Amino acid sequence: ENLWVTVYYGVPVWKDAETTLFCASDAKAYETEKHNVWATHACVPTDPNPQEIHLENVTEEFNMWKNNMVEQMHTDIISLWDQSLKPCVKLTPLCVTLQCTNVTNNITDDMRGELKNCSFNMTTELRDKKQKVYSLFYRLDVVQINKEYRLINCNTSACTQICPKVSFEPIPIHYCAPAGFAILKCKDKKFNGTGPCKNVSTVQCTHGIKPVVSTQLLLNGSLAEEEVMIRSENITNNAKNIIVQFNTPVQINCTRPNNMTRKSIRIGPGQAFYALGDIIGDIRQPHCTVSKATWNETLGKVVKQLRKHFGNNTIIFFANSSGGDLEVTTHSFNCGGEFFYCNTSGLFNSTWISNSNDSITLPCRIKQIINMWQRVGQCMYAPPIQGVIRCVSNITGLILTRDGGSTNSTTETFRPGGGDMRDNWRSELYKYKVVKIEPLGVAPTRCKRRV
Amino acid sequence: AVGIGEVFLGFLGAAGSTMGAASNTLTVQARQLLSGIVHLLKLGVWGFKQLQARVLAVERYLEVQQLLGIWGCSGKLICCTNVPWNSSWSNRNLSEIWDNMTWLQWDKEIGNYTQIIYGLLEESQFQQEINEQDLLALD
Amino acid sequence: VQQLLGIWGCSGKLICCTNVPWNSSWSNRNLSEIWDNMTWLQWDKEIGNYTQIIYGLLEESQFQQEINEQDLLALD
Amino acid sequence: AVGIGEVFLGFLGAAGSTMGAASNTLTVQARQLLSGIVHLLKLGVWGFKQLQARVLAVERYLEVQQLLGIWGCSGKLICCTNVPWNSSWSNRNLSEIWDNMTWLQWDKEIGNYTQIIYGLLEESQFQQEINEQDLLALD
Amino acid sequence: AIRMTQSPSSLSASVGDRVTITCQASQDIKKSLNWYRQKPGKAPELLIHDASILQTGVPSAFTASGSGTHFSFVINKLQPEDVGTYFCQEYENLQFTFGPGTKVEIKR
Amino acid sequence: QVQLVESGGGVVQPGGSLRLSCAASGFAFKDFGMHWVRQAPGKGLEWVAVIGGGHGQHQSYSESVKGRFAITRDNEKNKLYLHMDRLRTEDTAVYYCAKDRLGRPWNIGGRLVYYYYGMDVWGQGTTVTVSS
Ligand SMILES: *[C@@H]1O[C@H](CO)[C@@H](O[C@@H]2O[C@H](CO)[C@@H](O[C@@H]3O[C@H](CO[C@H]4O[C@H](CO)[C@@H](O)[C@H](O)[C@@H]4O)[C@@H](O)[C@H](O[C@H]4O[C@H](CO)[C@@H](O)[C@H](O)[C@@H]4O[C@H]4O[C@H](CO)[C@@H](O)[C@H](O)[C@@H]4O)[C@@H]3O)[C@H](O)[C@H]2NC(C)=O)[C@H](O)[C@H]1NC(C)=O
Ligand SMILES: *[C@@H]1O[C@H](CO)[C@@H](O[C@@H]2O[C@H](CO)[C@@H](O[C@@H]3O[C@H](CO[C@H]4O[C@H](CO)[C@@H](O)[C@H](O)[C@@H]4O)[C@@H](O)[C@H](O[C@H]4O[C@H](CO)[C@@H](O)[C@H](O)[C@@H]4O)[C@@H]3O)[C@H](O)[C@H]2NC(C)=O)[C@H](O)[C@H]1NC(C)=O
Ligand SMILES: *[C@@H]1O[C@H](CO)[C@@H](O[C@@H]2O[C@H](CO)[C@@H](O[C@@H]3O[C@H](CO[C@H]4O[C@H](CO)[C@@H](O)[C@H](O)[C@@H]4O)[C@@H](O)[C@H](O[C@H]4O[C@H](CO)[C@@H](O)[C@H](O)[C@@H]4O)[C@@H]3O)[C@H](O)[C@H]2NC(C)=O)[C@H](O)[C@H]1NC(C)=O
Ligand SMILES: *[C@@H]1O[C@H](CO)[C@@H](O[C@@H]2O[C@H](CO)[C@@H](O[C@@H]3O[C@H](CO[C@H]4O[C@H](CO)[C@@H](O)[C@H](O)[C@@H]4O)[C@@H](O)[C@H](O[C@H]4O[C@H](CO)[C@@H](O)[C@H](O)[C@@H]4O)[C@@H]3O)[C@H](O)[C@H]2NC(C)=O)[C@H](O)[C@H]1NC(C)=O
Ligand SMILES: *[C@@H]1O[C@H](CO)[C@@H](O[C@@H]2O[C@H](CO)[C@@H](O[C@@H]3O[C@H](CO)[C@@H](O)[C@H](O)[C@@H]3O)[C@H](O)[C@H]2NC(C)=O)[C@H](O)[C@H]1NC(C)=O
Ligand SMILES: *[C@@H]1O[C@H](CO)[C@@H](O[C@@H]2O[C@H](CO)[C@@H](O[C@@H]3O[C@H](CO)[C@@H](O)[C@H](O)[C@@H]3O)[C@H](O)[C@H]2NC(C)=O)[C@H](O)[C@H]1NC(C)=O
Ligand SMILES: *[C@@H]1O[C@H](CO)[C@@H](O[C@@H]2O[C@H](CO)[C@@H](O)[C@H](O)[C@H]2NC(C)=O)[C@H](O)[C@H]1NC(C)=O
Ligand SMILES: *[C@@H]1O[C@H](CO)[C@@H](O[C@@H]2O[C@H](CO)[C@@H](O)[C@H](O)[C@H]2NC(C)=O)[C@H](O)[C@H]1NC(C)=O
Ligand SMILES: *[C@@H]1O[C@H](CO)[C@@H](O[C@@H]2O[C@H](CO)[C@@H](O)[C@H](O)[C@H]2NC(C)=O)[C@H](O)[C@H]1NC(C)=O
Ligand SMILES: *[C@@H]1O[C@H](CO)[C@@H](O[C@@H]2O[C@H](CO)[C@@H](O)[C@H](O)[C@H]2NC(C)=O)[C@H](O)[C@H]1NC(C)=O
Ligand SMILES: *[C@@H]1O[C@H](CO)[C@@H](O[C@@H]2O[C@H](CO)[C@@H](O)[C@H](O)[C@H]2NC(C)=O)[C@H](O)[C@H]1NC(C)=O
Ligand SMILES: *[C@@H]1O[C@H](CO)[C@@H](O[C@@H]2O[C@H](CO)[C@@H](O)[C@H](O)[C@H]2NC(C)=O)[C@H](O)[C@H]1NC(C)=O
Ligand SMILES: *[C@@H]1O[C@H](CO)[C@@H](O[C@@H]2O[C@H](CO)[C@@H](O)[C@H](O)[C@H]2NC(C)=O)[C@H](O)[C@H]1NC(C)=O
Ligand SMILES: *[C@@H]1O[C@H](CO)[C@@H](O[C@@H]2O[C@H](CO)[C@@H](O)[C@H](O)[C@H]2NC(C)=O)[C@H](O)[C@H]1NC(C)=O
Ligand SMILES: *[C@@H]1O[C@H](CO)[C@@H](O[C@@H]2O[C@H](CO)[C@@H](O)[C@H](O)[C@H]2NC(C)=O)[C@H](O)[C@H]1NC(C)=O
Ligand SMILES: *[C@@H]1O[C@H](CO)[C@@H](O[C@@H]2O[C@H](CO)[C@@H](O)[C@H](O)[C@H]2NC(C)=O)[C@H](O)[C@H]1NC(C)=O
Ligand SMILES: *[C@@H]1O[C@H](CO)[C@@H](O)[C@H](O)[C@H]1NC(C)=O
Repeated sequence: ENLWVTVYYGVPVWKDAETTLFCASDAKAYETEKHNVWATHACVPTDPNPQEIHLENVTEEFNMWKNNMVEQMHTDIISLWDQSLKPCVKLTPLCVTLQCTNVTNNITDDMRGELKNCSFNMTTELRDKKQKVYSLFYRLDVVQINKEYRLINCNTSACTQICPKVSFEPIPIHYCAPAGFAILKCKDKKFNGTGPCKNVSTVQCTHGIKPVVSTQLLLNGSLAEEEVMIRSENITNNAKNIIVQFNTPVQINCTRPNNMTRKSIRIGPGQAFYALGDIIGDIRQPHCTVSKATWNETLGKVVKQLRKHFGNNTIIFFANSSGGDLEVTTHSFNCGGEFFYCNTSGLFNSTWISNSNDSITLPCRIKQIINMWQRVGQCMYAPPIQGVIRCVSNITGLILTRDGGSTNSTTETFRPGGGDMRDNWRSELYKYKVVKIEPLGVAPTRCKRRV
Repeated sequence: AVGIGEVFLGFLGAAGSTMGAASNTLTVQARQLLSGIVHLLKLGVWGFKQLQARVLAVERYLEVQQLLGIWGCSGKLICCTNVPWNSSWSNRNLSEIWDNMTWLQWDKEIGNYTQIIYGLLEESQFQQEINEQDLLALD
Repeated sequence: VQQLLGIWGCSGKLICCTNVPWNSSWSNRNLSEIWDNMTWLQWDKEIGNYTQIIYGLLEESQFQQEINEQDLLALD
Repeated sequence: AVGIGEVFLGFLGAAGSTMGAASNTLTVQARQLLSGIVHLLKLGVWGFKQLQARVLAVERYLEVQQLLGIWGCSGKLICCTNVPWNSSWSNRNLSEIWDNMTWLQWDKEIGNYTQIIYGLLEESQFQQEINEQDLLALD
Repeated sequence: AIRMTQSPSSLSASVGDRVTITCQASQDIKKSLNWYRQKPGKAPELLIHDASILQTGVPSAFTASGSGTHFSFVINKLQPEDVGTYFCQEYENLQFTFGPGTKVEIKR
Repeated sequence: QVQLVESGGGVVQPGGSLRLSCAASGFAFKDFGMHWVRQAPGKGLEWVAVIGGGHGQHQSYSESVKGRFAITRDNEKNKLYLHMDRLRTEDTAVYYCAKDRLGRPWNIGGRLVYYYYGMDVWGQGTTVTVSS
């Protein structure tokens, strides 16, 4: 028979693509008026009733390890933090000689030498006058020059003090696609991050993603619906990190019990430096606590899921971190504005062979000079928070690394890992992909154009 | 017994539907290509990026419309042509294509001949314009 | 705006006639009143409630016109 | 003996060709007007300048298309009209223009009457729309 | 909305005689009928769909005829493995109303 | 063959809740709609609820159970779930799950429509009982 080309405009066809998504937030942040970086510089109001269309018959290939959404989110968060820090105070004058003594006023043995009482000369609002002041500095934030100390950052760069009016608390962020692009979502319960998905949908915006910055433990994230999920770009390659998603959260209570006082020191015209004035009461180690039974059950489930890839009879070892700097060797996070680094050796100290409120306690240290994003030369100073700090969070996942193993295959040991925040974003964006619409189609019909 | 969906399919709702049935919801995709799914940026990296994306979207939409006009199919969602179908591109009969295939499958099948078809459409439209001018100059 | 006009089958035209009949519910004024005693601002105020209904009807009519065109001319 | 060029003329390749022959390569110039000759800018003076240029190009292209539509010639590379030619604009016979002249020479010759012709095209198209409405209202 | 009645309530028939069950609908369905058999203390089976077509996997020992509002189920020779509750169902609307059921037994 | 096994039926007090699960095998679960049918003790069959095929975007419930019953599928699990909530004395019965001859979602005129043509294959039975 006679067939002719026919053109269709607006056909449902798409290809894998990369683009620039935009971000949306709920009105609640606008009602806080605490100047959240995301709601202030990047995001717009969220749609009251987001649209989700379920694509019947559609099976789509996903790969969470080659998703540009993660890269865009990493770049966006870094840029927003830098932008929020631009108008803040630069602590150049703070790079001076410090005369430091111990703080032995009712301290515990574990907190001996952790805090230092440092006196120094500082500039005033008058360029021709100097003021002798004192402050308390954490042992990690100072280094001995030769009783003489200097700030750790003084030989690398000057730190920018965080503006107390700016809030970095994670508020949910939705990523939304512009014209000509779509976001596809995999709703399979046992989707491992790579391969086909048979239950696909298209969404205007992603679900509320909280950009939580943490290491060795994913906090306040999404949970698996059926069972614990193990995800890795290549499980057999020990050099690739493993992302573990829990089906039930694990409560973690972190606290700084020391009652701290914030003191303002005028270092220039309109320039104030917020230091630690004094400690009211005794000095105790900040610490985190998790239930022993819940952690043991979660580790058992994780081991059960790992044995599907590493053998039903292989011995599984959970050991602490190998080495590196404080950020990677410790569970690092932000509690009420203070930067905690906690020792997780008590969490990964187990053996499994394939055969009640003890409340595991993790000691923690606190830092004020912060190097984020694994960068160098852009240090940030965190002003102290007045009072006693307590936060409660949910461990929803882990980042793990496997040792080489020597190919013996008899045993496998896993250690907490992290550092690169891109894995944290992948833990939430694994189910999303971006596609570009191709609206033009050509097909045969019996329709023929007039002459 | 007939069960009825609450609302029309929506954006990409016919991606898994047959090519014949998907023709009833081309307008939604066409609209999305320009306006997205149915305030002011600030100077900065983020705002500049968004403005670049919007300009790119406008350019892409205009490129598609330019192609349609060049084929003589401007202002139409379904446009018939004078270009005969070559069985080399595909030998499937009409029933298979329009009742047992999706547009994604069809694109996978005939993705190799798309540019050839586009060029043929261009030539046919140009010849149509020339012949129109000559035939109607004879008037 | 141009996309809407094209979707209605009225691309490249300042005045475009359609196949959608007028519903007296939208307005019962006779032609003389509208076209010799009314302004476009007044008309917009009067029929602003039914604008989206009319737009949807135009969309449906144009789509049906395209489908019927294809079928009728495939018979050729 | 016939020598043949490797490829079709290309962008502006017919600038020196006769007006009749140049009609075969209008599409290339039309495409270039929008997309240029067949990634992301960074915030700064340079990127801002480039984005301004791209927006200006889009506006210019849309202005041309708006003019064509206003003349009733949307979606066409060659459009015939109802406006008679005035010998005052040019008295050259058809053979001279379409076999012995280039478009650049023609533009130089009739550059003074271009706006007059544009206005006449506008009026003719508007009258055509009005007469169409009345004639077909009689139906 | 659509009321479905089977008559008679029960039937006692000899081995090898015609058995007829009448099905009455308040509103016309005219093609949407299913004839089910639920043997005593067992799951139901589907015999005829559309009131005229036998279901695959069953011998041609049952017939159905009807339209509009009236339908009829006809049984071939009443073999011993035939006793069961015969149900007359409609699928013209989203309620899938069932019939009260008809009890068929052999002479005894 | 096309086999349906039903489970999850026990005993629950009035005003409570119960979940019934049906496992399907021998056929494409996603390609057919499914019905929940109830046989009251000594009474006739009574249709309860139906869910369309595929993603199960359509659900229809009997007026007797409307507002307190919910039907659900799991195509990966090949499981059909009924969420009996706010039970009453009359809900005690034998509940069957049956495969519809059709019910696959269809695109007709740009709309999602489901054609249900009855029940071709039934399960074997699962009894629920309410007492107090
Ligand atoms: C995982 O998710 C959990 C829960 O989502 C989250 O825990 C939450 O953490 C946030 C921040 O750490 C908590 O919010 C703070 O809560 C304290 C405690 O106040 C309680 O009581 C008041 C009484 O009205 C309630 O309104 C309040 O909601 C709490 O229930 C507040 O004091 C905090 O507000 C102060 O700090 C804010 C930020 O600085 C200021 O914007 C605000 O105006 C308040 O100012 C105070 O501090 C200033 C210095 O910072 C000082 O200058 C002022 O004068 C004033 O003293 C804040 O609202 C929230 O309660 C937690 N929720 C739960 C359930 O625990 C985890 O943190 C999260 N995990 C991670 C890793 O992110
Ligand atoms: C970090 O390091 C800084 C500096 O070394 C410490 O600051 C010092 O704290 C001590 C103890 O509080 C201060 O000494 C005390 O000052 C009290 C306040 O009096 C002021 O006014 C009087 C009268 O003009 C002055 O003589 C005096 O110098 C102060 O300027 C005095 O009342 C105290 O003496 C009286 O009370 C005590 C306690 O009851 C009695 O034992 C005495 O006999 C007397 O009756 C005492 O002199 C000192 O001045 C502070 N220095 C500065 C520069 O501020 C921080 O405490 C330290 N922090 C930590 C955590 O280690
Ligand atoms: C996920 O991660 C796993 C683990 O890293 C990868 O598996 C590795 O794959 C590589 C490449 O195929 C393997 O290396 C190759 O091994 C071949 C088999 O030889 C075995 O025995 C010899 C004995 O001497 C060992 O040296 C060797 O490592 C193997 O154990 C070799 O024949 C190959 O040699 C050839 O290729 C190399 C590389 O190009 C050349 O340099 C050589 O000259 C030669 O031409 C090669 O060495 C590796 O052994 C695998 N490891 C394990 C533990 O299985 C997966 O590939 C990865 N998956 C994805 C998708 O990336
Ligand atoms: C997901 O994937 C499934 C599987 O492919 C799709 O299911 C198909 O859905 C289409 C409708 O979208 C079905 O087609 C329709 O068939 C109706 C009748 O078909 C019967 O009768 C014909 C007679 O020739 C037989 O050939 C056929 O086998 C059936 O027995 C038509 O009535 C429908 O409309 C047609 O007729 C009307 C007039 O009545 C015209 O106006 C229409 O333009 C059209 O010509 C329609 O053609 C198709 O049968 C289904 N296939 C299967 C295997 O079930 C889903 O659609 C797809 N999408 C979704 C969202 O699930
Ligand atoms: C803040 O600045 C003041 C003034 O610069 C510092 O005090 C000064 O300290 C120096 C060094 O200790 C003193 O010089 C030394 O004096 C001793 C006698 O005490 C002498 O033996 C040494 O040879 C040397 O000359 C200087 O006199 C002193 N000036 C004062 C007190 O006015 C002070 O140390 C600074 N504070 C900090 C925390 O650095
Ligand atoms: C990791 O796990 C190991 C094994 O559970 C821990 O080592 C064990 O720690 C307990 C508690 O300190 C030891 O018990 C103690 O023994 C001493 C000596 O007999 C006794 O005096 C104490 O009262 C207590 O009973 C146990 O011996 C010890 N075992 C080994 C092999 O070292 C280890 O501490 C854990 N690490 C972390 C960081 O939690
Ligand atoms: C001041 O603090 C420093 C740092 O903690 C102390 O130095 C340590 O003191 C202990 C106790 O004598 C020694 O065992 C260590 O070897 C010292 N060095 C380190 C690196 O810990 C110092 O003793 C403290 N002095 C006073 C008076 O409190
Ligand atoms: C940590 O997890 C617990 C348990 O999932 C959360 O507590 C529940 O929060 C949901 C919020 O919708 C409530 O509906 C539940 O009633 C809460 N309790 C239980 C037992 O589920 C808690 O909110 C989580 N905390 C954070 C910070 O995410
Ligand atoms: C995630 O699941 C996919 C399949 O759904 C896995 O990919 C398969 O891996 C096996 C080896 O285990 C290969 O034999 C297959 O050819 C792969 N198929 C596809 C489509 O990828 C993938 O390995 C899984 N990833 C994990 C468990 O990390
Ligand atoms: C931390 O220290 C401050 C200051 O010492 C405490 O504030 C006092 O609170 C009590 C009531 O608990 C009041 O009677 C005092 O007037 C307050 N003094 C101030 C504000 O200077 C605060 O309560 C302490 N917090 C904790 C948890 O111990
Ligand atoms: C973390 O803190 C919460 C409170 O913020 C603790 O929850 C309390 O747990 C005790 C003991 O089980 C109960 O008596 C309280 O009623 C709980 N209060 C609540 C839930 O608000 C929780 O136990 C802590 N977890 C630890 C220390 O591991
Ligand atoms: C975290 O805690 C563990 C145990 O509580 C500490 O382990 C000790 O580490 C020292 C220093 O290398 C070793 O000599 C001891 O063998 C360890 N003791 C125990 C109890 O195992 C570990 O030091 C802590 N991490 C850091 C860096 O402070
Ligand atoms: C359909 O397409 C094929 C190409 O796939 C055309 O066949 C070509 O014809 C040209 C012109 O004669 C030859 O130069 C090529 O060598 C041919 N290639 C092949 C693979 O056959 C065919 O002519 C087209 N059909 C029609 C009707 O034009
Ligand atoms: C003119 O518009 C009215 C609505 O204002 C149409 O009347 C509706 O018709 C539909 C379809 O029968 C009913 O469901 C509505 O209840 C009616 N509403 C009202 C207010 O009457 C009317 O049909 C339209 N006229 C034409 C010719 O279509
Ligand atoms: C061709 O153009 C000329 C103008 O160059 C037209 O002549 C003008 O006609 C108007 C109307 O009568 C007069 O007001 C002008 O004075 C005339 N100018 C000149 C220079 O003659 C002429 O009418 C046009 N030809 C046609 C057929 O309309
Ligand atoms: C695909 O996943 C969605 C989301 O879970 C399934 O639809 C959900 O079904 C469960 C149980 O009925 C509930 O969460 C909601 O009723 C549904 N949610 C939404 C947003 O529709 C859907 O059934 C799945 N499709 C399959 C498995 O084919
Ligand atoms: C891990 O534990 C060992 C043994 O207790 C200890 O020597 C090592 O320092 C620990 N590593 C970290 C990073 O805490």
